[PDB]
Amino acid sequence: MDIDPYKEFGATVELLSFLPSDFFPSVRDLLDTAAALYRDALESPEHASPHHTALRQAILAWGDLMTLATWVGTNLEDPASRDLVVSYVNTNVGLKFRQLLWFHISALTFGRETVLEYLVSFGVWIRTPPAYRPPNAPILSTLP
Amino acid sequence: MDIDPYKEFGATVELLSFLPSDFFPSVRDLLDTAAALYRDALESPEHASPHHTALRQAILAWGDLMTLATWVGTNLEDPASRDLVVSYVNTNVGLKFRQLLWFHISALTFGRETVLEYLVSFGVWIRTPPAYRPPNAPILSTLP
Amino acid sequence: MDIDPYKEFGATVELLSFLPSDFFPSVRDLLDTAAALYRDALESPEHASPHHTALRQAILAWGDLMTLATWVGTNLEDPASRDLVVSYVNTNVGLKFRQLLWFHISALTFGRETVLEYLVSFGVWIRTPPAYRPPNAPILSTLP
Amino acid sequence: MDIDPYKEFGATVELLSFLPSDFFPSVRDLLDTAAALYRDALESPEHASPHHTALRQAILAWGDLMTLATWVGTNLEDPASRDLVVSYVNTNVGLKFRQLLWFHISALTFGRETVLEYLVSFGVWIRTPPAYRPPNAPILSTLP
Amino acid sequence: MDIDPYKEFGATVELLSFLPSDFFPSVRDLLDTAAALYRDALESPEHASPHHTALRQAILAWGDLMTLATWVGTNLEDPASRDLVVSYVNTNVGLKFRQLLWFHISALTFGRETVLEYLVSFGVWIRTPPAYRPPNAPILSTLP
Amino acid sequence: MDIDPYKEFGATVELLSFLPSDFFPSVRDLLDTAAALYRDALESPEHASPHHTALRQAILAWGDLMTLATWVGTNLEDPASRDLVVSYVNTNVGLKFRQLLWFHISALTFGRETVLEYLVSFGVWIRTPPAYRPPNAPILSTLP
Ligand SMILES: COC(=O)c1c(CN2CCN(C(=O)CCCNC(=O)c3ccc(C(=O)[O-])c(-c4c5ccc(=[N+](C)C)cc-5oc5cc(N(C)C)ccc45)c3)CC2)nc(-c2ccccn2)nc1-c1ccc(F)cc1Cl
Ligand SMILES: COC(=O)c1c(CN2CCN(C(=O)CCCNC(=O)c3ccc(C(=O)[O-])c(-c4c5ccc(=[N+](C)C)cc-5oc5cc(N(C)C)ccc45)c3)CC2)nc(-c2ccccn2)nc1-c1ccc(F)cc1Cl
Repeated sequence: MDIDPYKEFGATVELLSFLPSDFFPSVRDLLDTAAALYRDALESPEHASPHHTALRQAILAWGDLMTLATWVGTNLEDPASRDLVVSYVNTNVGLKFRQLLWFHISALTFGRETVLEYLVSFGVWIRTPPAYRPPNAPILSTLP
Repeated sequence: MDIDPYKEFGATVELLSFLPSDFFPSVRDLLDTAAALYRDALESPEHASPHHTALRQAILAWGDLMTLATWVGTNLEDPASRDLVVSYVNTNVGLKFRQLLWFHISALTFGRETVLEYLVSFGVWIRTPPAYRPPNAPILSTLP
Repeated sequence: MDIDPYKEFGATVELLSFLPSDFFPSVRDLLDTAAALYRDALESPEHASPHHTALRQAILAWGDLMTLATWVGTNLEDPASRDLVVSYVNTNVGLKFRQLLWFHISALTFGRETVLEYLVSFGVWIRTPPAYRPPNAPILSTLP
Repeated sequence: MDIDPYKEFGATVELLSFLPSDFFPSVRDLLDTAAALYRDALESPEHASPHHTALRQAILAWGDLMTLATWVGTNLEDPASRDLVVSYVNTNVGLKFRQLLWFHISALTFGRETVLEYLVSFGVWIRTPPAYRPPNAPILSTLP
Repeated sequence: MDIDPYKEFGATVELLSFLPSDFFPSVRDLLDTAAALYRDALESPEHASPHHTALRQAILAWGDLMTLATWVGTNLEDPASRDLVVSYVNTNVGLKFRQLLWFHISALTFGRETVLEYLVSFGVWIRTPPAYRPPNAPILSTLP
Repeated sequence: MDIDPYKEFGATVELLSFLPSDFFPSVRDLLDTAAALYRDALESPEHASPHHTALRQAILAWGDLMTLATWVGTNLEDPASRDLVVSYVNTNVGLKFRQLLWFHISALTFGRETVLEYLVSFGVWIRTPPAYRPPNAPILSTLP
C-alpha cells in the first residue's frame, strides 16, 4: 500500500540509505538552485521530463509544510508545542524529502544515469575504512 | 517558482476553487480508490503516465503528513496544544491535496479532456443562483 | 449613438433583458471564470476571436469602476455619502455589466450559437405555466 | 490580469505614455470625430475591423462615466463633494481615456501602421534638442 | 587596451568630438527612447545585433552610476562635499555615454552607414564659420 | 525597464549569485589578463565575437569610474567625502562588474558552454556541507 518514491527512476530508498544525513544540503539551498536554474522551465506548462512533474510536486509539498510551520508559529501557545512541532518539521520531515529535492534537481542537471552512478560510487567511498578513504569524497560533475 | 501543479494538465487553482469544500470525497476513500483500481501500475517500476508520476508524489506526501499527526498526537503534551494541529491536518492541509488526489484519479479513468469539461460544466452549474439551478449537478463520465 | 454592445454579435439588449435579472451570476463569481479559464488567452498579445477583443475591454472597464469605488471608496470625508454612490456601482451598473461578462464568457465556452439559442430557451421556460413544463430547468453544458 | 488594451494592436501603454500628455485632443472634441466620420460604420450590426469592435466599447464605457457624472452629477446633497469626484472623471480617467479614443479613431483613418510609426516619430521629435530639428512638427495626414 | 568603443563601428572619439555638448538629447530621453521603441528585443534573451549587445552594456552602466548618485546624495554628509559629485555625474560622466546611447540608438533605426554620413556631413556644417553657415543643420534620416 | 546583463549569454544574475563575493579576483588582475591575452584582438575593429563587444564596453566603464575616483581624489576636501566615495567605487561598484570582467574573459578563453557548466558545477560544490566538500574547489580548465 506504500509506494517507493524512487522506484520509478531506477534508484530506491535503500540505495539512498548510503548517503549520510548531513551530506544533504538545506532546503533553502536546493530551492534557490531550482528557482535559479529551472524557474523558467518549472512554471512552463509542459512535460519537459518526469523530474519536472516530480519536482513541481515536491516544491509545493514543502510549500505546504511552511504553511503548517507558520500556522503553528502563531495559533499555538505552549513553547514546547509551538517549537517542538516546528522543530519536527525542519528536523525530520524536512530531511524526509531533502532527498527528493536533492535527487530530482541533481537528476535534471546531470542526467539520471550520472546520479545513479554517483550513488554507487559514493557507496564505495563510504564503505572504505577511514585509513584508506581518499579525503576528497566524490562529487557530481557534468561530462560532455 | 510560486506556481500550482495544474499547469501542464490544463487547469489552475482558481478553476478548482469553484468546487465547494464538501465536493471532494474523503482522504481515506481517495487513497483506497487509488489502490482499489490503480494499484496495478501505481506501485510498479513502470513509468506509464505523467499522471502516475505526479500521483505517486501525492500519496507519499499524505503518508508523510499522517506520520506528523501520529507524532504530534502521541508526543505533544496538551490536547489544547495538539488537537488544534491534528484537526488542522485533517481539515485544512488535508483539503490542500484532498482535491489533488481527486484530480489525477479522475483524470486517469477519464482523461485530461473529460475531467476539464466536467470542471467547466460544473462551475456553470454552481455559479447559477439557487432558484434557477437544476436539482442535479452534472455527472462526470466518459463519452463514447 | 445607440451603440448596442450586442448588435455585432447577433443579439441585443432586449433579449438579455428578456431573461430575469437575478439569473445572472455575480461579478466576483464571474471574473474568476475567465480569470481561471481564459487568463492565458486574454492576456495573449494576439486575439483569438472578437469575443476576446470584446471581453478584454469589459474587464478593464470594470477596473476603474472598482478603482473609482476604491479611490472614492476610501478618499472621501463623508461616509454618509460614500455608500450613497459606491453602492450604485454594484446597484445598477453591475446589472448592466454582469450581463455583459456573462454573455461573452459563455459565448467563448459554448459558441455564439448555443448562447443565442439558450437565451430563447430559458427565457421561454420561465414564462410557461408551471403546471405544464419540464421542471428540470434548461442549462448550458459542454456535454451533449 | 495586466490586460493591456493595446497589446492586441502591436502597441502598449508605455508608447502612448511616451508622448506628452497634453498632445491628445479633448474627449468632447474627439467623440464627434467618430460620431461624424464613423457614426454609420460603428452603429452597423456587422463589424468591419477589430478597431470597430474596440472603439465600439470605449464609447459605451464613456457613457456611464458621463451618466455617473450625471447621476452623481445632479443627485447628491453636498455640492462641496460633488466636484471632488466629478472633476476626477475629467481629471485622471479621461487622461487614460482620451488616449484610448485617439488611438483607434486615428487607427481607422490611417491604419495601424501609420499610427504606430507616428508614435515613434512624434515622440522623438519632441525629445530632440530644439536647436537641431525641423521646427515643422510631424503630423498625420491623408495626403502623402 | 586604451581604445574607444567606436572602432568596429567605423568611428572614433575624435569624430564624435565635433558635436557640441548641447548636441545630444538628455539621458532620460535616450533611456526612454531606448525602451520606447527598442524594448522589444532589448530586454529579451535574443542576441540579434552587435549594436544591441553593446547597447545593453551601456544602459546597465547608467543604472550603475545613478545608483552612485542616489548613494552619495543620501549618505555623504556635506552638500559642498557631495553636490559636486552628484552634479559631476549628471554633467561630465553623464556626457561620457550621454552620446554613447545616442550613437547606437541612432545607428539601429538608420544603420551604421547612414549615421556616419550624418557625422561626416555634420562636421562640414559645423567646421564652417558662422557667417557662411546655412541656418539649418543637416537632418539625420534614411535615404530610400 | 531593467535588462539582465547576462540574459543574452545564457547565464543570469541569479545564476552568478552562486559564486561568493571573495571568489572573484581584483579588477587589476582581470584587466591585466585581457590586456595580456586579448589586447591584440580587443583593439582590432572587428566583431570577433559578442564577448569582445561586451568586453570593450566593460573595460571603458571601469575606465570611467577611475576618472571619477581621481576627480573625487582631488576636487573633494572632507576625508569622509574623498575617501568614503572612492571606497564605495572599489568596494561595491567595483564588485558590481568584476563579474562582467571575470565572466566575459573566462567566456572568451574557455567558451561559453564551459563557463556555464562551471557555474552549475561550482553551485553543487558550494551547496554541499563543509564535512563532505572536497577541499579542492572546482576550477576552470580547457579541454581539447
Ligand atoms: C473515477 O471516478 C470516480 O470515482 C469519481 C467520480 C466519477 N465516477 C464516475 C461517475 N460516477 C457515477 O456514479 C456514474 C454512474 C451513474 N451513471 C449515470 O447516472 C448515467 C448513466 C448512463 C447515462 C446514459 O447513458 O444515458 C446517463 C445520462 C446521460 C448520458 C449521456 C448524455 N448525452 C450527452 C448524450 C445525456 C445523459 O442524460 C442523462 C439525463 C438524466 N436525467 C433525466 C436527469 C439522467 C441520466 C443521464 C447517466 C461517480 C464516479 N465522480 C466523483 C465526484 C466527486 C465530487 C462530486 C461529484 N462527483 N468522484 C469520484 C471519486 C470518488 C471517490 C474516490 F475515492 C475517487 C474518485 Cl475519482
Ligand atoms: C532615431 O532617431 C532619433 O530619434 C534622433 C534623430 C533622428 N531622428 C530622425 C530625424 N529626425 C526628424 O525629426 C526628422 C523628421 C523631419 N523630417 C524632415 O524634416 C524632412 C522630411 C522629408 C524630406 C523630403 O523627403 O524631402 C526632407 C528634405 C529632403 C529629403 C531628401 C533630400 N534628398 C537628398 C533628395 C533632400 C531634402 O531636402 C530638404 C530641404 C529642405 N529645405 C528647403 C531646408 C527641407 C527638407 C528637406 C526633410 C529627428 C529624429 N536625430 C537626433 C539629433 C540629435 C542631435 C542633433 C540633431 N538630431 N536625435 C535623435 C534622438 C533623439 C532623442 C533620443 F532619445 C534618441 C535619439 Cl536616437
